[PDB]
Amino acid sequence: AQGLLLQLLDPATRADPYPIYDRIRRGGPLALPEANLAVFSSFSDCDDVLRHPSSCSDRTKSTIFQRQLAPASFLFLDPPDHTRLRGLVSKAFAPRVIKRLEPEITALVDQLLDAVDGPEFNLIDNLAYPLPVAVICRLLGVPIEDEPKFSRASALLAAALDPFLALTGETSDLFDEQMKAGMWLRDYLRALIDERRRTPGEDLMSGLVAVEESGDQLTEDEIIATCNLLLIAGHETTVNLIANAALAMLRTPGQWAALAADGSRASAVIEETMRYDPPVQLVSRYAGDDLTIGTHTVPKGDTMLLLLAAAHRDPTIVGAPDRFDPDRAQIRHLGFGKGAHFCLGAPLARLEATVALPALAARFPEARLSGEPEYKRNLTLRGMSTLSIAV
Ligand code: HEM
Ligand SMILES: CCCCCCCCCCCC
Ligand SMILES: [K+]
Ligand code: NA
Repeated sequence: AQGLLLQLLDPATRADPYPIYDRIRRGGPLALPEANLAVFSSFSDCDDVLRHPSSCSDRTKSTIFQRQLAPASFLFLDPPDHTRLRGLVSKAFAPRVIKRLEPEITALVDQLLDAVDGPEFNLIDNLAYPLPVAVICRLLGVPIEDEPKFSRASALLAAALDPFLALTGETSDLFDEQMKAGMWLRDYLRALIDERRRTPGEDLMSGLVAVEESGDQLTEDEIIATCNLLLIAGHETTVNLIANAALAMLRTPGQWAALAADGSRASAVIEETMRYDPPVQLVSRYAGDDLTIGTHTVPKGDTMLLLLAAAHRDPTIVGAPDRFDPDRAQIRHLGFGKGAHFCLGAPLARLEATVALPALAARFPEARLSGEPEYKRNLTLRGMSTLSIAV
């Protein structure tokens, strides 16, 4: 029960957490009020929490956080601040604006594929990781030559999304390092923001400074928090959509060959990967008031963990849920969330993967998995450090 949750955090289960997720879902919703916790795993319950007007994303409303104690980016804020801050960047991430990036993405993918040397290569280092990094750095106005340092700080803050406090009552062993990385990143971005008051940029950071300096809609601290969020999302997400999709195709009869032969399968491959092997495995909410999900009540202040990975494999929603099937009639997932905090990066992530995947398959139609992949320790933003492909 609580043993199953700790098995999820155990690194030994990272390569295949799905038996555990499925077992938890079969058992039903987990009400653990003595741990100030509730764990939802059905599609219905996760959907309901994401939409519930009393579900909060601000940690200040959390009993666990208030006890641990004894601005955050808008991912972790509620209205009105969430509404205002998301509103300020949503146009920048709209499909119409993101579509303009297709030539840059295509040139990057081609360059990266050109540089691949056989007979074996790590998809992570050679493609899945560097593509999204180049794009987000350009978008935000962060110099690509500073990437070595972003990468390490970014990796640490991605890891910080693991629900150690909720599941174990203690902070991560990485806590001190993560605070240091957070401070470094804020200071770093502050300096980039300050130079944009002197030299005109053509990037999102500059656009945000223009608004901040014109009125009361935005503070410098908020620009820092927003850009930090965007930079990290750009480093720590799409990489896993690409790599998880590659892995699922390599493991599933005919799938790599089918995409190599027909790039139009890319969209279905991507959405079925979001369902079957989600880059973001779980999200957290806090009950802003006593609330009901299905027949279960969650006390005000308790953490609600939503195991999206389990929800995507709910047999009441999808047939053969544990099969990777890009040809299935209905692909339904919550891999980009739902409602107020729905992923702002979804058009960009989709575009990045839509260009990358069919190009990869077409370039190496005879590709096979070489050995078994190695996983990072991360639970929430779960991904491979090594995915070896023999060409
Ligand atoms: C496949 C890649 C991605 C996945 C799977 C993913 C997943 C998610 C999920 C599940 C959420 C909702 C979290 C919640 O409800 O608490 C979210 C929110 C968010 N995502 Fe993504 N994301 C991806 C790529 C990106 C990219 C590339 C960016 C931009 C660089 C981005 C920017 C954001 C932002 C700003 C939010 C917060 C939205 C809000 O709070 O209003 N994402 N994402
Ligand atoms: C500051 C960390 C932001 C990285 C999150 C990227 C978007 C994915 C949402 C994950 C929510 C648990
Ligand atoms: K201001
Ligand atoms: Na908006």
